[PDB]
Amino acid sequence: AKMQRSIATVSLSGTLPEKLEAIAAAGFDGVEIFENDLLYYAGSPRQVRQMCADLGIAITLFQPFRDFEGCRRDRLQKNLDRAERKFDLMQELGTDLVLVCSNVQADALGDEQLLVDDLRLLGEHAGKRGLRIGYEALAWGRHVNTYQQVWNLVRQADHPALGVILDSFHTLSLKGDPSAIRDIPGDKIFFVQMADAPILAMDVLEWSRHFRCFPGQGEMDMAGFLAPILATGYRGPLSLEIFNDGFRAAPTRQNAADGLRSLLYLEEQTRLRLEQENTPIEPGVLFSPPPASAYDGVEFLEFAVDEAVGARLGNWLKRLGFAEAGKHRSKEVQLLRQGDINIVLNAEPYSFGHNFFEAHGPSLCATALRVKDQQAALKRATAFRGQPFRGLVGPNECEVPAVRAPDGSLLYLVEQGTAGHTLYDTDFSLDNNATATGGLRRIDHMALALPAESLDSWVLFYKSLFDFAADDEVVGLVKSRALRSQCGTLRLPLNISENRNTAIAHALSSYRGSGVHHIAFDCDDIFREVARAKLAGVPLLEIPLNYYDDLAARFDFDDEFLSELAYYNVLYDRDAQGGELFHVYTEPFEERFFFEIIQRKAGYAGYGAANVAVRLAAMAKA
Amino acid sequence: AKMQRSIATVSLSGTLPEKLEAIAAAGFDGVEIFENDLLYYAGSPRQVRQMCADLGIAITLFQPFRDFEGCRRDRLQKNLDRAERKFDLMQELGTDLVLVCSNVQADALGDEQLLVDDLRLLGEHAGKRGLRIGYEALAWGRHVNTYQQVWNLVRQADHPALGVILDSFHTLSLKGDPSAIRDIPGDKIFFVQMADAPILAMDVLEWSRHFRCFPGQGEMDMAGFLAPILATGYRGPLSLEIFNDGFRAAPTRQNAADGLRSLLYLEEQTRLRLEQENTPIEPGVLFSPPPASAYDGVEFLEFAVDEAVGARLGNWLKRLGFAEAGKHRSKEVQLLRQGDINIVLNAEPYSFGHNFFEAHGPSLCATALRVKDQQAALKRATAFRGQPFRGLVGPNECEVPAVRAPDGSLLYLVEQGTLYDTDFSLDNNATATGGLRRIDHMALALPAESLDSWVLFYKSLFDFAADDEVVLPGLVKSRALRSQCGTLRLPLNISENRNTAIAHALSSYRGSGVHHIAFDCDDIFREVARAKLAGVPLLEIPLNYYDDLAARFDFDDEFLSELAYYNVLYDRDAQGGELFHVYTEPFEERFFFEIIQRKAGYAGYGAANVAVRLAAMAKAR
Ligand SMILES: [Mg+2]
Ligand SMILES: [Mg+2]
Ligand SMILES: [Mg+2]
Ligand SMILES: [Mg+2]
Repeated sequence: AKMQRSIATVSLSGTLPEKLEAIAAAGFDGVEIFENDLLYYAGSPRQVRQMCADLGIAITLFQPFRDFEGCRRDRLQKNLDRAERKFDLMQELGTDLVLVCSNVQADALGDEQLLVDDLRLLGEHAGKRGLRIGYEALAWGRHVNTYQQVWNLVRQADHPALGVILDSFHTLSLKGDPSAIRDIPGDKIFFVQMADAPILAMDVLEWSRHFRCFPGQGEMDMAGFLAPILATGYRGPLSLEIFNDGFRAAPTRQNAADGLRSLLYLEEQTRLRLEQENTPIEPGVLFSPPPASAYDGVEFLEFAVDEAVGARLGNWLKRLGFAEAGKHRSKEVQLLRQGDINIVLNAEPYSFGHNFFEAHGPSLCATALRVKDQQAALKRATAFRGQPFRGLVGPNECEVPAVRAPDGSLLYLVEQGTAGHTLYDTDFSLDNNATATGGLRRIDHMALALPAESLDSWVLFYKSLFDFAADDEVVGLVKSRALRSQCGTLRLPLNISENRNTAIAHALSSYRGSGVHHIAFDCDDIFREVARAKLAGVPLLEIPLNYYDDLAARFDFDDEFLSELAYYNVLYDRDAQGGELFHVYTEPFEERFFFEIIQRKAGYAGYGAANVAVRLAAMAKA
Repeated sequence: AKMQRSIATVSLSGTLPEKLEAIAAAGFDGVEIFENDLLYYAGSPRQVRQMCADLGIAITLFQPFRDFEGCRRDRLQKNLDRAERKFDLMQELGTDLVLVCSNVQADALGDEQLLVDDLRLLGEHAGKRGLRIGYEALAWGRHVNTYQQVWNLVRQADHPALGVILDSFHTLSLKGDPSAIRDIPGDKIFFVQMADAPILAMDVLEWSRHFRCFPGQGEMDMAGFLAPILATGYRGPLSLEIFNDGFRAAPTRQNAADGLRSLLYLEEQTRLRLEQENTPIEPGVLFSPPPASAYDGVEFLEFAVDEAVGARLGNWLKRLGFAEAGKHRSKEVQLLRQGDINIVLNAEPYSFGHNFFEAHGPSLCATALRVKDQQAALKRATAFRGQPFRGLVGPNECEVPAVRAPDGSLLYLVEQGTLYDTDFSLDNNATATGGLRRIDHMALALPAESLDSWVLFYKSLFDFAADDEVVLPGLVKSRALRSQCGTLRLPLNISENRNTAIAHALSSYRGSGVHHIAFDCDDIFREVARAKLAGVPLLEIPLNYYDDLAARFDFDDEFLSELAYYNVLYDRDAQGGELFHVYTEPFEERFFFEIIQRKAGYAGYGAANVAVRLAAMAKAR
């Protein structure tokens, strides 16, 4: 049996009924009622209980209860009166567990034995009424700020109605070691809150307030936190606590769906962690979906265009060395080919592509991925509740299965590969006299520009459905995020698109939304490709002289070599282990995506992010 | 009764069932089914019909149908077969109207009589099936891009199953005159789509694709477009068409609620426009909520703090001239006063204020408004489906009614009369040490994706008006709202998203909330002198700012050297009106304060000085 999956209402926006319906619709079993949400709900606490019963979700926790233990003695009775009022509220809600977070007042008492007495006294009051106290350490607690101190006090208090509540952010934000959790009896842990976050050198209170996200969307080791918990035997609720609102307008349903998806992904990654530490868990507890299929890069890119822009984009691609490999037999679809790169120009009207073109302009409407096990990829995407389309169904006009990406675009699952004959020999009339005119060989990486508010959802989408991994770089902007398939054949850097309201505020007139940021092709000889591309009319960028003067003062290489780089407008980067990067950029194709040609030498593995400022300055002069 | 209120599914994000449920829950009567939404919906068209029947909403339109009239002749039959396939779909959906938008193909023919014949033939095919064709001009149509051309072709075709569809964006983006709609027979208009937008000097196709918003959230004259429509007698569906988007966000149910709210507000403004043009409408058609109460500025500001931060904030306000007017009788709440400015520092734990402090830090958790008619404000806010709280109910710990702001902060509706004579223990001896006389304006820093919702919130519930400023630089247009008589003024800024603080290496990210609070005075030079001696951290402005003012404006005196010596910032309108204002440093990395002097009727905010303020604040770090 799976654990009771819950989520705190503070993790969503909207009215309390809207949150509860979204939580149930996403497949959660339980919900933490955040007290402030009750305060704004016009109905009664018992009406909340009725809503949860009607929706089939349990109220697994009421929270929070602040600053109890160690407050001044002449207010102790007043704090107990407040506890009794919360007890009254919980019995109308139909829940039996309340979270008590450690005291934050500056004048709070810190004597260990006094805290033991206060916590046991609260446990006695809760136990008398048939309720339970879960004690949580805030990372900024005045006297108690770690789970170790919580267990120390809970153990000494020794009351069955008083237990430990664990919060992954409060422990991992202080770089706490979760290993000692295994020494806590499983039945003394009452509740587990999972919360991920980026690692920031920030005040932990503000860090917790604004940057909590779902497991897998940050850079904390979630599985390494849950693994010691499950080793204790604990099988209680597994929950999520993010602090959103009241700013501003967070999609309730998609946030709830992402939350459940993140718990499914957390369970699998936690299960794998236990298997690798030779302490596996009994089957049937942790989500165990099909492993992701292996990948062999991109099968083809599908662009949504009309006949005018599609011909213009096709011209760009022959100047970049692509051959016209042939036209679709019945549709207005052109195939272009170079090396292992296949690009499909879809100009067929009244179709999935045509809608995408009208909705976004010239854009990438689909990507076919080379997968070794097509059915494994499809079943895993379905297990993580992506939307599949069997072939020739809905927007999927291919015969292989497709997975819907968070926007409208599709991901085709193409299994190699026949030989007589492929996917192209069947639907296209291939000109067996094409041959490309350049030496671009494969798609090395492809960057997306995404809205800031949707990027974490895309990150979780690729991490869970396709088992991608983080691939970030620290270099103004220091950090640029990217994802990567396990074996590196697929690489997906992710940039932040400009909002519409800033395009209005700065009175622009050139605003294109989100979509492909750029597509990068590799080659053997950067100079041979630049020469052919520049002469064929590709609008490659002009790099100022001061850039190459700077390379002279820093790298110290052959003088005859650097003057060639300056003449060929080639940009340069070098790692610490002698690997080198040679890459050039084109201007944006009609104010959207641009192209990149790279040469990787002696194991260079980065993206040349050090040259982004130089690229932006070059594109600026237009 | 009311017209049939609809919204196109393309205006929302989510699955088709989620969209339809949100549309029904928001109170719409109908929905336009965008065909692409059907393509991604795993169920059948009749299941869509069943969902809408279960939810109590009608399918008022199917759309779109592209590039029919004037295409080359060997695709006419193929285009009719495509129309017949759509006819099959609409009958399974249970709708009888399809939108046909004007041709955009480059090789489309524009011969007038041939277009009439094509549209007449399509109308005959629709008429045979008992269905209707609604012809819409796209602003970028190859041959037909105006409603005038549409009506000309529809009139000549002269078929009862072929009518006109009007789209406010397609007309107003071309600056078209909507009055000639009054001459169109009401029964020949089949559908009306309302869409607002900012006026931007850009390609209309991309302008329509990315910047459509709900009526009142943009800059177009929505009521001036609907008024001629209703003059024809048209009482058909009134709908919304904005284009969202693909790339996530957009809360489906809040967007649907905002959409309905925008139609209600549009109906009231259109009613008033027709009443002002001596062409009133029969009662019961257009939304008629209580008119907004008149305002008399801010009664008090309520800040959410703890005792440590609250004392430091009290010190800031004391140095700015505020007197400690007294403490609450039972709670940890301090009252501070200067002129007609009341500031409440709420440090009471285990309360609405305490929850707000833990969620946001030091922040403004509520604003009390001076309203002449308290019940009129409350009934209007409820009529536009805001969330009211009676006193001592929920988060409202005052005894006057409160309206919930989108972020959870409260707006108290205070009728003039004693408010602090009941819960505070007033120090009769207070007396301020300023100076400052009233709150002139309050800027909010809001998320980019939530600002349009806030604009509609204040425009509709409280009848605020647009009050924007256009400067010349980066920043060009600064958004602001304003009460009808100007006693309440609300500039709106865009706060930084958290993922940009992540993308850099930031360590102080503080999010949304109050941007700054501005107090006015008589004598800017006196206040600056008084404030500097009391310790207010006023900004020092570099000389190059005043060298620039020398080249921009001509000065009497002596005078510009005096502005520089007191670090006063300056602006001048075209009517001799002048602004004198200074800024403090931010209070603990959030809001800052502003002292202003308005002289010859200056009405702006001094937006020309934003770059100078930001540069000065950055140097101070
Ligand atoms: Mg917690
Ligand atoms: Mg790149
Ligand atoms: Mg339209
Ligand atoms: Mg101001």
